[PDB]
Amino acid sequence: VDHYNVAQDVVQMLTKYRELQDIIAVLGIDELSEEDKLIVDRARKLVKFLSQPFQVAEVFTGMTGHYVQLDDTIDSFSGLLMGTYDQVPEMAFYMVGGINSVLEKAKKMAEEAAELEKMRRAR
Amino acid sequence: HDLPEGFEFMEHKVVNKDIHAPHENLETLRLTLTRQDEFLLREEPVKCVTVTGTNGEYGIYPGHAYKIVQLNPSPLTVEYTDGTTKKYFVSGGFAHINNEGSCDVNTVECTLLDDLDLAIAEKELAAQQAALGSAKDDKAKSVVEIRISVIEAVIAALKHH
Amino acid sequence: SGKLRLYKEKLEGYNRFYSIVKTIKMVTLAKYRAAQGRIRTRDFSLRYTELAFSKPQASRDAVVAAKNALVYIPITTNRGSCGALNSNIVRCIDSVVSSKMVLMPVGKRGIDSFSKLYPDEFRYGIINDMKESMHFGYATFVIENAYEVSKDADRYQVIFNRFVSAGVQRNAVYNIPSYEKWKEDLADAASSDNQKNRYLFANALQNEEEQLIRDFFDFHAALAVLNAVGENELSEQAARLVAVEGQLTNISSLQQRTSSLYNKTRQFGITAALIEILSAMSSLEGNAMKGVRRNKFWEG
Amino acid sequence: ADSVGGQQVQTIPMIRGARFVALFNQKQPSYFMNAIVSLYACLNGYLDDVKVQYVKFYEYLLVHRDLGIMYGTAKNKFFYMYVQELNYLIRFFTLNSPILHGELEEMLKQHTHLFLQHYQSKMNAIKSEKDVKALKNLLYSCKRAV
Ligand SMILES: O=c1ccn([C@@H]2O[C@H](COP(=O)(O)OP(=O)(O)OP(=O)(O)O)[C@@H](O)[C@H]2O)c(=O)[nH]1
Repeated sequence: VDHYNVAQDVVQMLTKYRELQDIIAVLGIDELSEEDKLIVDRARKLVKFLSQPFQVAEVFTGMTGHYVQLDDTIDSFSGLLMGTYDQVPEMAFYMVGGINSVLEKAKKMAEEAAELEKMRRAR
Repeated sequence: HDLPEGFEFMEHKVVNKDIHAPHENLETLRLTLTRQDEFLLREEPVKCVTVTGTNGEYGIYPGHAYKIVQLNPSPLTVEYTDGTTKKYFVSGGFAHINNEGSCDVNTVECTLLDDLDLAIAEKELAAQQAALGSAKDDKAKSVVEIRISVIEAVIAALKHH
Repeated sequence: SGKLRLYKEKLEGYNRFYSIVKTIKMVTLAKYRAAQGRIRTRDFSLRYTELAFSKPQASRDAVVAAKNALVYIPITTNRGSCGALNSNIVRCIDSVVSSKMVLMPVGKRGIDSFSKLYPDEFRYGIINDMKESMHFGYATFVIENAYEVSKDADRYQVIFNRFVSAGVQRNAVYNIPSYEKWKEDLADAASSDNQKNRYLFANALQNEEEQLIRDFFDFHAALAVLNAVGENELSEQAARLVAVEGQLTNISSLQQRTSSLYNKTRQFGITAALIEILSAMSSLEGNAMKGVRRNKFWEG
Repeated sequence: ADSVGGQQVQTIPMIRGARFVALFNQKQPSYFMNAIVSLYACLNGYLDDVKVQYVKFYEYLLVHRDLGIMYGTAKNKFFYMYVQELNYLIRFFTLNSPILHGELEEMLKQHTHLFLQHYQSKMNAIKSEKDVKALKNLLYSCKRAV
C-alpha cells in the first residue's frame, strides 16, 4: 500500500508542477503562492532525484553507478513528499542513488561552498 | 519638449482678495479638511473651526485675517451653521487661513475622535513610559516622549468629552 | 503525425497563455477599481502648494545656469507590462541631461533602466513594496534621501504620470527649489508688486518664525511627492489593464494564424497519403499482365 | 479558471463544487442509494464545514457506518443507510418527498454534527510523525473504498 500511495503522490505532484510551470513562465516565480512554491521546490527535487547513474554508463557519465533497493526508494520518496528534506539543497538529488548518497553529496556541496567562502573571505 | 506642471491638472485654485478692495460681510467659512491627499471636507461651509497650533488655540470664523498655523497633535472642532459639532483629532500639519473666507487644514492624519479608544490610549502610555525609563540614549528618550505627548493629548481629549 | 501535433502543441500553449493573461486582466481590474477612490478625493490637498511652488518658468534658463546639482527623482513602476510610461519618462530625462544632473529614480524598473543608461549620474534608488497604501512616510523617505544625495542642490524635480482619464496618462513635473532660492523668491513676492497672487501668502510666512517656514517647505514638498506617487500608481494600474488587453488581442491573432496552418496541414496530409497509396496501386496494376485467354473462341 | 491565481474566494457554489468534484473519485461502482444520498448531502450544504480532504472519509462513515446508532442519538424510524432495500423506495419516491425528506434531513444533520464533533476535530489536532502517516493512509484507503 505504501508503494502504491507514494507513486500516486509523485505522479500527482509532477502533474501539478507542470501546470504551475506555465504560470511561472508567464507571471513569474514571485507571483506563486506559498503552497505553490513548496510544490515547485519539492517537485524539482523529485525530477532530479529520479535520475540515476547506471553501472554501464560510467564512460558516458564518468561516475560509478548505483543500485537502489526497492525499500530505500520508497522511503526516500516518501520523506521527500512530506518535506523531511526541504532544507537539503536541490542539486544534492542530482545523479545519486538512495537517500544516503543524497546526504553525502549535500555534505560535499557544503564543504566546497565553505572553502569558496573562505577563499573569498581571504580576498 | 516642455512638460506640464502637476498643478495644471488641478482646477480648484486659491482665490486671494486684493488688498485695495472693499470688504464683505461673510457668515460662512469654507473649510477644506484634508488627510494624506484626501479631503474629508471640501469647501464645506462651517460656522466656525477651532484648531490647536503651537502657540495656542485659535477660533477661526469667517473673515479671519490671513495666517499660517503649525498644528500640533490635538483635537480640531468644526461647528456648522446648524450649531452641530464634528470633532476630529489630528497628529500634525498646517492650517492656512485666508481673508477671503476659506480655511484649508491639511493634516498628515485626521481621525474622528469617536474612532479613538481611551482604554487603548491608556495602556499604550504605560508601555512607552517604561521604555522612557530604559530608553537607551537621549534620542530614544526624545522619540518616546513624542509618543507620550500625543497619547496624553488623546487621553485628555477624550476625557474632556 | 508529429508535424500536425507540433501546431497543436503550439496552439495548446497559446490557448493557456490567454487564460493566465485573462486572470491577470481580472487581477488588474480589481486594483484599478480599488484605487478609483482617489479620483473622487483628489485635486484639493495641493492648493497652497501651488502658491509655494507653482512657477511657470522657461525650460532653458532654469537648467542652463546649473551652478549646483539638479536632483531628478523620476517615478517608475516596479513591475513591467505597464506600457510606455517608463519609456516616456526616460525620454523626458534624456532630454534634460546635464553635467549637474543627479538621479534618484523610484521603482525597480527605474533603477535598472537608469543604472545602465546613465551610469555616472545615477546614485541610488528607492523601492516600495506595493503592499500598503502610498502614505506620507514613504514620501518623507523620498525627500530625506534626495537631500542627502545632494544637499546643495539647485532644484529637486519629480517626474511622474498624471491619470487624466482611464485612457489618458500624461507626464507631469513637480519642481521644488531648495530653501535658499525659495525664500529669496518668497521675499520678492512679498515686497514687490511682482507676483501679486503670492504677495499675501509670502507676507503671511515672513511674519512667522524661520523653523516654521522650514517645516512648511518640507511639509508641502512631501505632499507633492505623495501626490506624484499616488497618481503614478493609478496610472500604472490603468495602463496595465490596457496593456493586458493588447496582449490578449496579439495572442488571439496568433491563435487565428496557427489554427489556419493546422487546418491547412491536415487537408494536405490527407491528400498526400491518399495519393501515395493510389500511386502504389497503379504501379502494381501496371506491372500486372493478362495472360492468353484459354476459352473456346471459335464457338462464339 | 479565474481562481487559479488571485486567491480563489470560496463562495457557496465553489464550496459545493469542490466536494462534488471530490465525491466523483471512486474505484468501484456505487450502489444507487449510497451515491444519490451522498450527492444530496453535498447539494444541500451538509459538507460545507467538512474539509475537502476528509470528504471521502465522511462518505465512508455515512455509508458503511452509522454515527447516530454509535452514540445512541438516532431517532429515525426506518431511514437508515444500512437498510439497502430503501433504494427502490427512493427510486419510486424522490428524496424531495414528504415520505422520506423529513427523515433524510434528520439523518444527514445528525451524521454531519457527529462527524464534525468527534472525527474532524481530532483530525485537525494531529501533531506527530506517525499519526500523520496513519491519517494519510486512512484517507487514501477511503478514497478507493467508496
Ligand atoms: O520673540 C518672538 C516674537 C514673535 N514670535 C512669533 O512671531 C509670530 C508673530 O505673530 P503675529 O504678530 O502675526 O500674530 P499673533 O501675535 O496674534 O500670533 P499668535 O500668538 O496668535 O500665533 C508668532 O507666531 C509668535 O509666536 C516668536 O516666536 N518669538
